Amino acid sequence: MLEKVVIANRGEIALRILRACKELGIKTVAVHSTADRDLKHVLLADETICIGPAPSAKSYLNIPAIIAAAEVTGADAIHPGYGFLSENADFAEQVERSGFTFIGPTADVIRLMGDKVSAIKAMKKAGVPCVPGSDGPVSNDIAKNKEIAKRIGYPIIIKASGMRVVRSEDALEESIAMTKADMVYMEKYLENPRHVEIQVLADTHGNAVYLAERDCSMQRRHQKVVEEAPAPGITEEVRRDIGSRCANACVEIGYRGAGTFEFLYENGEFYFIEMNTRIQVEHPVTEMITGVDLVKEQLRIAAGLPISFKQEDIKVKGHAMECRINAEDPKTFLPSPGKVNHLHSPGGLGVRWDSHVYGGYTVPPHYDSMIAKLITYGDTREVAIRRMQNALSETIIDGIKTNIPLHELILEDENFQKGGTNIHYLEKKL
Amino acid sequence: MLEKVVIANRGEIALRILRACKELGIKTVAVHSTADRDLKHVLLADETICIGPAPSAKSYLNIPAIIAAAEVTGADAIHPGYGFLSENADFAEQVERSGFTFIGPTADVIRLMGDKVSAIKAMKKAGVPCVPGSDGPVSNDIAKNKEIAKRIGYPIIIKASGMRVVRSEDALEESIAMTKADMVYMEKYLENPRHVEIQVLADTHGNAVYLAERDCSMQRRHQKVVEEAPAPGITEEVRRDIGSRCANACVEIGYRGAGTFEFLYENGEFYFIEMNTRIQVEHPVTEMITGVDLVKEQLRIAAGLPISFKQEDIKVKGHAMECRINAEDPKTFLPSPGKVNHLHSPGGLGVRWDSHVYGGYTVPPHYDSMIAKLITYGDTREVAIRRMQNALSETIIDGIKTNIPLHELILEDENFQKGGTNIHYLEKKL
Ligand SMILES: Nc1ncnc2c1ncn2[C@@H]1O[C@H](COP(=O)(O)OP(=O)(O)O)[C@@H](O)[C@H]1O
Ligand SMILES: Nc1ncnc2c1ncn2[C@@H]1O[C@H](COP(=O)(O)OP(=O)(O)O)[C@@H](O)[C@H]1O
Repeated sequence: MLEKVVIANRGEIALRILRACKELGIKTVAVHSTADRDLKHVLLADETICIGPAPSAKSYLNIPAIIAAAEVTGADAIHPGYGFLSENADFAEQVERSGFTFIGPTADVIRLMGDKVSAIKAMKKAGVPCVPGSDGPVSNDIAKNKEIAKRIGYPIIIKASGMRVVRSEDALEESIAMTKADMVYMEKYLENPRHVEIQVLADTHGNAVYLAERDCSMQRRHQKVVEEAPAPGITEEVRRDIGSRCANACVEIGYRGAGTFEFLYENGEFYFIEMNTRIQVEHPVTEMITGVDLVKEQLRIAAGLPISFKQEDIKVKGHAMECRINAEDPKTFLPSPGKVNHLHSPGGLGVRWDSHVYGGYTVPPHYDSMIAKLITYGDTREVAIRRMQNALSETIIDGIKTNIPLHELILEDENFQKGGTNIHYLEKKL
Repeated sequence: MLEKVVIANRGEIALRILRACKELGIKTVAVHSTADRDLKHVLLADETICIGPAPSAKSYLNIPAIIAAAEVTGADAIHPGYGFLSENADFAEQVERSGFTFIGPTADVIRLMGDKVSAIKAMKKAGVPCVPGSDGPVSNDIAKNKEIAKRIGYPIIIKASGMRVVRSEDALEESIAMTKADMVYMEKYLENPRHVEIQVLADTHGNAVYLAERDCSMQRRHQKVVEEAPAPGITEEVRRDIGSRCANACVEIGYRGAGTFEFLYENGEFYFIEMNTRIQVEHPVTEMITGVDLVKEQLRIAAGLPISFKQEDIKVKGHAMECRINAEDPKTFLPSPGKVNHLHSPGGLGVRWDSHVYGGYTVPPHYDSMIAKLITYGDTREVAIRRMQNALSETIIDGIKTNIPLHELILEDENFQKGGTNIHYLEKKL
């Protein structure tokens, strides 16, 4: 089975993966750039290998260096985390071709869902509901493109298969032509949707389960800020419908490992936009409400084992929230690298802290600005929110700026308190 | 209802109580000694009052100063935490007589269960199983005392109603006489029992529930070191039997609030030794396996509300462990006050940290040596243990000594791994 795993990532998710490995008795190899020698998980790892200089291009995106690390350590598998190479099919392909297990789906499936048009085709075949659209690429025969847009209904949106709006017909031709500058398709533009996403696991034993959903509508510049689970307004009946369509889609496409079907959710209907073929940042809210350890399931599935429970075993209990704590100015969102002189992290009942940051740690400039994920749980959404407010008020990060004040403004917002705000709400508020 | 609570305690439990209050929207008054100005919960409290100098006698045990604090702030209630005045019936009596709600049972009931002989009588009446004993005080008519010991069966143990062994008859008279030097009783001496204790809540609406049990057998000098829940070997049938006898005992005696029935557990049988009429240090392991917030229930019950669930609503899930992290030498157990230069606390899935300690905090000499409670949860006892081992390995407390190495030796012990070690096991190992 799996005895040694290369953690092909950094920061909090690398620590998250190390903790799972260690619980399973799996040896760890931390590959790291020169700037990340002092990462917590590196310092805890059984073996360490420096795979390149600070810039991502020359380290965490360095495919031959990472594979070479697995080779020299005699590792069995490589966990890509999220970001970086986790949805890079060329990397997955090279990892498997080199004799190692990729902790993720097969390369073919990454490619399939990595292309918007082919992704949508597969979902459509599987019976997962999709945004009404061209169902395939557009030409630039304009008469035909105008017919289709008319069918779909304005406003429509032109989109790269690998993003421009049209609110009227006279704008369509040039709207399309210029968007190409690579293939393009068009679909309905949904103006006030929420972001609701279903977590799944599928194994090599023909099993696939769904683990409720998360609402990730609080976003800025298409970057998630606060996530929660379950999604408000969603009943168990709706959950079982959309959920079950997602699990069967996993089977049809031969999915393997953890993944997420992301939807735009509007007036009661789900509309597919993306499958993330990897673990996601916000996975912990789902863990809190289901009792599943998603990274541990990733490792088991990669080793050949079955998912460790059945669909009927999972029952949503309570509610959970996650605030992404970033080292950035809370107003300008300019990054704020530098030394954390003191960290005081919060705790108590229903509080979870996922972070690689520690007193004396220096947040570098080279990567993203995430320093911690603060996650709370309660019997009710209301309790999870109050618990989050209190945990944030206790949290002290000294020496750099953080977006904690932004989280505090979100949590006390009367519309957020009610729940169900849409994906444009945060940008408007600001 | 309750709008303002005086937290008549310090350290971690004072922080625990503040967090519950704040979740409920209840205003807080932190009473503190001169040495505790810099306690985390003091720094978070809505109001602060210095009730005296460093020594316990002149601060946290100062009844008129604490009551005076409730008076000047117009507080509604006083939460005694554990230790200090929490089982002092004169304090409870004075608090109620002064117009404030005591968050705890009535004074009469504290007195009842504060005396070993009357406690045992009440349990016996309620049908809670007790150690075979004299059922009342001994005289020093020696012929009669010898008859009773013979009935009970040696070895027996002579005990103060407010502790000497006898293994044979010829030692009994002088064993008794000298133990008085205050009333005395005698009961069976159990040589290899475990410490297993049942958590209850009882409200002012005639309800009483049991929340499974905890095993606290890992002890040194009668001080608990590691606690877990549920207790290994205990089936749901046994749990419901002993549990239900405990809840009905609450009703018979008119119990109010949180409490614990402690038993010595041997060859399948429970034997009552003490009711703690207060919240206990180790309450969080029960929270992790039941989903109940015990301090929040204490506050609700004190305000007049019903317990917020029914017995049929509680179902034990998973397993939880707690290590009491103390500032002391791990070998000599000599206290280790002084400045914590850096704290790095652990986290991730299934890890809970209850501590008032922070980087730059100075642990004082005047009180106990507890600085944190590290609590883990898992689907199985095995997962909880491994999670605890990993969390301890991540924990860094710099500038003072701690008993973390003791916890690490306990957790890796093959007998502990199996489970069910008795109350003498740790002292022997050392
Ligand atoms: N049909 C649609 N209606 C409205 N907005 C859309 C639609 N399709 C995509 N979008 C916008 O584009 C975003 C996706 O952009 P993209 O860069 O592909 O991110 P991701 O990789 O998360 O899909 C969505 O969050 C949404 O705001
Ligand atoms: N019948 C008994 N057999 C063996 N040990 C006993 C018995 N009764 C009491 N003890 C010992 O005395 C301890 C209780 O001492 P005490 O100072 O009263 O602490 P507590 O307040 O927790 O009861 C028990 O943990 C146990 O070790």
